[PDB]
Amino acid sequence: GFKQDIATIRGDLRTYAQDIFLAFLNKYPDERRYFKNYVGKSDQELKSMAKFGDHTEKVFNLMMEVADRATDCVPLASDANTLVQMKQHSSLTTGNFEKLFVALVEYMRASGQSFDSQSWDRFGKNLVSALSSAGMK
Ligand code: HEM
Repeated sequence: GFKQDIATIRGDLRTYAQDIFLAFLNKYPDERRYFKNYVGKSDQELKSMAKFGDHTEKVFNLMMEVADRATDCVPLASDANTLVQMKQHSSLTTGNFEKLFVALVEYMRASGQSFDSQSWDRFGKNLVSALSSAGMK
C-alpha cells in the first residue's frame, strides 16, 4: 500500500528521486525552465552531478515526510502551507505540482513494481487542493 511505497522510496531515495524528477522534466520539458542549472544536460550528465542528486534527494525527502504525515492520503494543512510559503516556490502554480504527480504516477505504473499508484494519484490531487487553499494560484 501507500505506507509500504513510502518505505520503498525512502530505502533508495536518491535513485527514485532522480528517476522520477527526470521523468517529470522529460514528460513536461517546459518545466525545465524553473531549473536554469539543468538546461541543456542529459540524464547521465545530471546523475553524475552531486548537486542534482542533492536537490532531488531534499525534494523527495520532504515529499515522503508530507506523505507519511498524511491520513488516508490527505496531507496536513501545515505541510501544504510550508510548500506554498517556501521562497523557492514563489513563482509556482498548482499545475506545476499536478504535472509532477502525473509523472510520478506514470513512473509507478510503468515500473513493474506493486506501487499503490491510485493512492499516489489521490495524494497528489489532495495535495493540489491543499496548496490552492493555502493560496497557491
Ligand atoms: C511535493 C512537491 C515538492 C516538494 C516536496 C518540494 C520541495 C523542495 C525542497 C525541499 C527544495 C529545497 C531543496 C534544497 O534545499 O536543496 C525545493 C526547491 C525548489 N523547488 Fe520544490 N518541491 C516540490 C515541487 C516543486 C515543483 C513542482 C517545482 C517546479 C516545477 C519546484 C521548484 C523548485 C525550485 C525551482 C527550487 C529551487 C532549486 C535550487 O535552488 O537549486 N518544486 N523544493
